[PDB]
Amino acid sequence: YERGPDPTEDSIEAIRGPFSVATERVSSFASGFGGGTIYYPRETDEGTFGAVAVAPGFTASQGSMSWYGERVASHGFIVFTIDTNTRLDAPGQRGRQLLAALDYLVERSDRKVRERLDPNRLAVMGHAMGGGGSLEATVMRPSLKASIPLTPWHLDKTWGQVQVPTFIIGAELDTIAPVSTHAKPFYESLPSSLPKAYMELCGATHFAPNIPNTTIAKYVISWLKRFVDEDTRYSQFLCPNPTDRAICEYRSTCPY
Ligand SMILES: O=C(O)c1ccc(P(=O)(O)OCCOCc2ccccc2)cc1
Ligand SMILES: [Ca+2]
Repeated sequence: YERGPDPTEDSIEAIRGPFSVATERVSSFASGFGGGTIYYPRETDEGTFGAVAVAPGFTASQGSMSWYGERVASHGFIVFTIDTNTRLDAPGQRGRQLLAALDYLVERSDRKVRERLDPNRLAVMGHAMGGGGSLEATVMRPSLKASIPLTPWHLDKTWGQVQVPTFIIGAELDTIAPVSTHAKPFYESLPSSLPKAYMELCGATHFAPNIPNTTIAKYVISWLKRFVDEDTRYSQFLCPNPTDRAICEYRSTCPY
Protein backbone atom coordinates (compact mmCIF):
# COMPACT_ATOMS: atom_id res chain seq x y z
CA TYR A 1 0.00 0.00 0.00
CA GLU A 2 3.08 2.21 0.23
CA ARG A 3 3.16 4.61 -2.72
CA GLY A 4 5.84 7.03 -3.85
CA PRO A 5 9.38 7.52 -2.55
CA ASP A 6 10.39 7.85 1.08
CA PRO A 7 9.12 11.13 2.57
CA THR A 8 11.08 13.97 4.09
CA GLU A 9 9.51 17.09 5.55
CA ASP A 10 10.24 18.76 2.20
CA SER A 11 8.17 16.25 0.21
CA ILE A 12 5.08 16.49 2.42
CA GLU A 13 5.31 20.30 2.33
CA ALA A 14 5.56 20.10 -1.46
CA ILE A 15 2.72 21.74 -3.36
CA ARG A 16 2.80 18.84 -5.84
CA GLY A 17 3.47 15.19 -5.07
CA PRO A 18 5.22 12.48 -7.08
CA PHE A 19 2.07 11.77 -9.15
CA SER A 20 0.27 13.61 -11.94
CA VAL A 21 -3.41 14.08 -11.13
CA ALA A 22 -6.38 13.84 -13.47
CA THR A 23 -10.03 14.65 -12.88
CA GLU A 24 -13.51 13.36 -13.68
CA ARG A 25 -16.69 15.42 -13.34
CA VAL A 26 -19.67 13.77 -11.63
CA SER A 27 -23.20 14.98 -12.33
CA SER A 28 -25.38 16.28 -9.52
CA PHE A 29 -28.02 13.66 -10.38
CA ALA A 30 -25.88 10.84 -8.99
CA SER A 31 -27.73 9.02 -6.24
CA GLY A 32 -27.46 10.23 -2.65
CA PHE A 33 -25.37 13.39 -3.08
CA GLY A 34 -24.94 16.42 -5.31
CA GLY A 35 -21.94 15.31 -7.34
CA GLY A 36 -18.44 16.69 -7.48
CA THR A 37 -14.97 16.28 -8.95
CA ILE A 38 -12.83 13.14 -8.67
CA TYR A 39 -9.10 13.84 -8.50
CA TYR A 40 -7.04 10.72 -9.12
CA PRO A 41 -3.43 9.81 -9.97
CA ARG A 42 -2.75 8.89 -13.58
CA GLU A 43 0.20 6.51 -13.18
CA THR A 44 -1.25 3.07 -12.39
CA ASP A 45 2.09 1.27 -12.09
CA GLU A 46 2.61 1.62 -8.33
CA GLY A 47 -0.76 -0.10 -7.84
CA THR A 48 -4.20 0.99 -6.73
CA PHE A 49 -4.87 3.88 -4.35
CA GLY A 50 -7.10 4.62 -1.40
CA ALA A 51 -9.77 7.30 -1.58
CA VAL A 52 -11.06 10.20 0.52
CA ALA A 53 -14.37 12.06 0.23
CA VAL A 54 -14.34 15.77 1.10
CA ALA A 55 -17.42 17.66 2.28
CA PRO A 56 -17.89 21.45 2.29
CA GLY A 57 -19.43 23.46 5.09
CA PHE A 58 -22.92 24.85 5.52
CA THR A 59 -24.07 26.98 2.56
CA ALA A 60 -20.97 26.14 0.55
CA SER A 61 -19.85 24.01 -2.39
CA GLN A 62 -16.82 22.01 -3.52
CA GLY A 63 -15.11 25.20 -4.69
CA SER A 64 -14.47 25.92 -1.02
CA MET A 65 -12.49 22.64 -0.83
CA SER A 66 -11.14 22.48 -4.40
CA TRP A 67 -7.52 23.05 -3.39
CA TYR A 68 -7.41 19.67 -1.61
CA GLY A 69 -8.04 17.98 -4.96
CA GLU A 70 -4.81 18.02 -6.96
CA ARG A 71 -2.72 18.70 -3.83
CA VAL A 72 -3.36 15.49 -1.90
CA ALA A 73 -4.13 13.36 -4.97
CA SER A 74 -0.63 14.08 -6.32
CA HIS A 75 0.84 12.49 -3.19
CA GLY A 76 -1.08 9.30 -4.04
CA PHE A 77 -4.81 9.36 -3.29
CA ILE A 78 -8.22 9.54 -4.92
CA VAL A 79 -9.83 12.79 -3.74
CA PHE A 80 -13.54 13.54 -4.22
CA THR A 81 -14.68 17.11 -3.49
CA ILE A 82 -18.45 16.59 -3.37
CA ASP A 83 -21.50 18.83 -3.42
CA THR A 84 -24.36 18.19 -1.02
CA ASN A 85 -28.03 17.76 -1.91
CA THR A 86 -29.08 21.19 -0.64
CA ARG A 87 -26.83 23.96 0.64
CA LEU A 88 -28.55 23.74 4.05
CA ASP A 89 -27.81 20.10 4.90
CA ALA A 90 -27.30 19.38 8.60
CA PRO A 91 -24.12 17.53 9.70
CA GLY A 92 -26.01 14.24 9.93
CA GLN A 93 -27.09 14.47 6.29
CA ARG A 94 -23.56 15.41 5.22
CA GLY A 95 -22.42 12.13 6.76
CA ARG A 96 -24.86 10.09 4.66
CA GLN A 97 -23.95 12.03 1.52
CA LEU A 98 -20.26 11.48 2.27
CA LEU A 99 -20.94 7.72 2.26
CA ALA A 100 -23.04 7.91 -0.92
CA ALA A 101 -20.07 9.58 -2.63
CA LEU A 102 -17.70 6.81 -1.53
CA ASP A 103 -20.20 4.17 -2.68
CA TYR A 104 -20.40 6.00 -6.01
CA LEU A 105 -16.62 5.73 -6.31
CA VAL A 106 -16.88 1.96 -5.78
CA GLU A 107 -20.09 1.07 -7.64
CA ARG A 108 -20.58 3.76 -10.30
CA SER A 109 -17.35 5.68 -10.96
CA ASP A 110 -15.92 5.86 -14.48
CA ARG A 111 -13.63 3.00 -15.54
CA LYS A 112 -10.54 5.23 -15.34
CA VAL A 113 -11.43 5.93 -11.70
CA ARG A 114 -12.63 2.39 -10.95
CA GLU A 115 -9.37 0.78 -12.09
CA ARG A 116 -7.15 2.88 -9.80
CA LEU A 117 -9.29 2.46 -6.67
CA ASP A 118 -8.81 -0.02 -3.83
CA PRO A 119 -12.44 -0.11 -2.61
CA ASN A 120 -11.43 -1.29 0.88
CA ARG A 121 -9.27 1.70 1.91
CA LEU A 122 -11.66 4.66 2.18
CA ALA A 123 -11.81 7.80 4.31
CA VAL A 124 -13.72 11.04 4.86
CA MET A 125 -12.74 14.69 5.25
CA GLY A 126 -14.86 17.76 5.82
CA HIS A 127 -14.99 21.45 6.72
CA ALA A 128 -17.30 23.06 9.31
CA MET A 129 -20.64 21.18 9.15
CA GLY A 130 -18.80 18.87 6.77
CA GLY A 131 -16.49 18.11 9.70
CA GLY A 132 -19.48 17.31 11.86
CA GLY A 133 -20.61 15.16 8.94
CA SER A 134 -17.13 13.65 8.99
CA LEU A 135 -17.70 12.58 12.60
CA GLU A 136 -21.13 11.17 11.78
CA ALA A 137 -19.97 9.12 8.78
CA THR A 138 -17.49 7.40 11.10
CA VAL A 139 -20.30 6.39 13.46
CA MET A 140 -22.34 5.47 10.37
CA ARG A 141 -19.60 3.27 8.85
CA PRO A 142 -16.87 2.13 11.28
CA SER A 143 -14.93 0.45 8.44
CA LEU A 144 -13.53 3.80 7.26
CA LYS A 145 -9.76 4.19 7.45
CA ALA A 146 -9.45 7.89 8.34
CA SER A 147 -11.52 10.92 9.35
CA ILE A 148 -10.33 14.53 9.19
CA PRO A 149 -12.75 17.19 10.55
CA LEU A 150 -11.57 20.68 9.53
CA THR A 151 -12.91 23.39 11.89
CA PRO A 152 -15.86 21.05 12.51
CA TRP A 153 -19.34 22.07 13.64
CA HIS A 154 -21.78 19.83 15.51
CA LEU A 155 -24.38 20.24 18.24
CA ASP A 156 -23.47 16.86 19.74
CA LYS A 157 -20.39 17.17 21.94
CA THR A 158 -19.73 13.51 22.85
CA TRP A 159 -18.19 11.14 20.29
CA GLY A 160 -17.10 8.16 22.37
CA GLN A 161 -18.43 5.51 19.97
CA VAL A 162 -16.04 6.51 17.16
CA GLN A 163 -13.50 3.90 16.05
CA VAL A 164 -11.89 5.68 13.07
CA PRO A 165 -8.52 7.45 13.55
CA THR A 166 -9.73 11.05 13.66
CA PHE A 167 -7.63 14.20 13.14
CA ILE A 168 -9.45 17.38 14.22
CA ILE A 169 -7.78 20.57 12.98
CA GLY A 170 -8.64 23.64 15.03
CA ALA A 171 -8.51 27.39 14.39
CA GLU A 172 -7.49 29.72 17.21
CA LEU A 173 -9.76 32.66 16.32
CA ASP A 174 -12.75 30.64 15.06
CA THR A 175 -15.95 32.18 16.44
CA ILE A 176 -18.46 30.33 14.23
CA ALA A 177 -17.51 26.85 15.44
CA PRO A 178 -15.20 27.91 18.29
CA VAL A 179 -12.69 25.32 19.43
CA SER A 180 -13.58 25.68 23.12
CA THR A 181 -17.13 24.42 22.48
CA HIS A 182 -16.71 22.40 19.26
CA ALA A 183 -13.27 21.20 18.18
CA LYS A 184 -11.92 20.58 21.70
CA PRO A 185 -14.91 18.79 23.33
CA PHE A 186 -15.20 16.73 20.14
CA TYR A 187 -11.60 15.54 20.43
CA GLU A 188 -11.65 14.95 24.19
CA SER A 189 -14.82 12.84 23.95
CA LEU A 190 -13.13 10.61 21.39
CA PRO A 191 -11.99 7.37 23.08
CA SER A 192 -8.62 7.81 24.78
CA SER A 193 -7.55 4.53 23.15
CA LEU A 194 -8.33 5.87 19.69
CA PRO A 195 -5.48 6.97 17.42
CA LYS A 196 -6.30 10.67 17.27
CA ALA A 197 -4.84 14.16 17.20
CA TYR A 198 -5.88 17.80 17.59
CA MET A 199 -4.01 20.58 15.78
CA GLU A 200 -5.00 24.18 16.51
CA LEU A 201 -3.70 26.87 14.16
CA CYS A 202 -2.39 30.14 15.58
CA GLY A 203 -4.41 33.18 14.52
CA ALA A 204 -6.59 31.11 12.19
CA THR A 205 -10.25 31.78 11.45
CA HIS A 206 -13.14 29.46 10.58
CA PHE A 207 -12.21 29.70 6.89
CA ALA A 208 -8.47 28.98 7.10
CA PRO A 209 -9.02 25.43 5.69
CA ASN A 210 -10.51 26.93 2.50
CA ILE A 211 -7.23 28.33 1.14
CA PRO A 212 -3.90 26.51 0.60
CA ASN A 213 -2.12 26.01 3.92
CA THR A 214 1.16 24.10 4.14
CA THR A 215 0.53 23.33 7.82
CA ILE A 216 -2.86 21.77 7.02
CA ALA A 217 -1.76 19.93 3.89
CA LYS A 218 1.42 18.35 5.25
CA TYR A 219 -0.31 16.58 8.16
CA VAL A 220 -3.52 15.73 6.32
CA ILE A 221 -1.18 13.94 3.91
CA SER A 222 0.66 12.30 6.81
CA TRP A 223 -2.63 11.26 8.42
CA LEU A 224 -4.11 9.92 5.17
CA LYS A 225 -0.84 8.12 4.42
CA ARG A 226 -0.50 6.57 7.88
CA PHE A 227 -4.06 5.24 8.22
CA VAL A 228 -5.49 4.88 4.70
CA ASP A 229 -2.23 3.54 3.23
CA GLU A 230 -1.18 1.84 6.51
CA ASP A 231 2.04 3.76 5.80
CA THR A 232 4.24 3.94 8.89
CA ARG A 233 6.75 6.01 6.89
CA TYR A 234 4.65 9.03 7.95
CA SER A 235 4.63 8.50 11.72
CA GLN A 236 7.86 10.52 12.00
CA PHE A 237 5.83 13.68 11.34
CA LEU A 238 2.86 12.72 13.55
CA CYS A 239 4.66 11.30 16.61
CA PRO A 240 5.84 13.00 18.63
CA ASN A 241 3.56 16.03 18.38
CA PRO A 242 4.59 18.43 15.57
CA THR A 243 6.14 21.67 16.82
CA ASP A 244 5.58 24.07 13.92
CA ARG A 245 5.24 27.78 14.59
CA ALA A 246 1.78 28.06 12.97
CA ILE A 247 0.52 25.59 15.61
CA CYS A 248 -0.69 27.01 18.93
CA GLU A 249 -1.75 23.72 20.54
CA TYR A 250 -1.24 20.07 19.66
CA ARG A 251 -2.80 17.04 21.34
CA SER A 252 -2.60 13.37 20.40
CA THR A 253 -2.61 9.79 21.65
CA CYS A 254 0.89 9.16 20.31
CA PRO A 255 2.65 6.90 19.61
CA TYR A 256 0.94 5.24 16.65
O1 LIG B 1 -26.05 29.01 13.46
C1 LIG B 1 -26.06 28.55 12.28
O2 LIG B 1 -27.14 28.55 11.62
C2 LIG B 1 -24.78 28.01 11.66
C3 LIG B 1 -24.82 27.47 10.38
C4 LIG B 1 -23.66 26.98 9.81
C5 LIG B 1 -22.46 27.00 10.49
P1 LIG B 1 -20.93 26.33 9.66
O3 LIG B 1 -19.81 26.18 10.66
O4 LIG B 1 -21.21 24.99 9.02
O5 LIG B 1 -20.48 27.39 8.49
C6 LIG B 1 -19.99 26.90 7.28
C7 LIG B 1 -18.66 27.59 6.98
O6 LIG B 1 -18.09 27.01 5.84
C8 LIG B 1 -18.74 27.37 4.66
C9 LIG B 1 -17.81 28.24 3.81
C10 LIG B 1 -16.71 27.68 3.19
C11 LIG B 1 -15.87 28.47 2.42
C12 LIG B 1 -16.12 29.82 2.28
C13 LIG B 1 -17.22 30.39 2.91
C14 LIG B 1 -18.06 29.60 3.67
C15 LIG B 1 -22.42 27.54 11.76
C16 LIG B 1 -23.58 28.04 12.35
CA1 LIG C 1 -28.14 13.95 -6.50
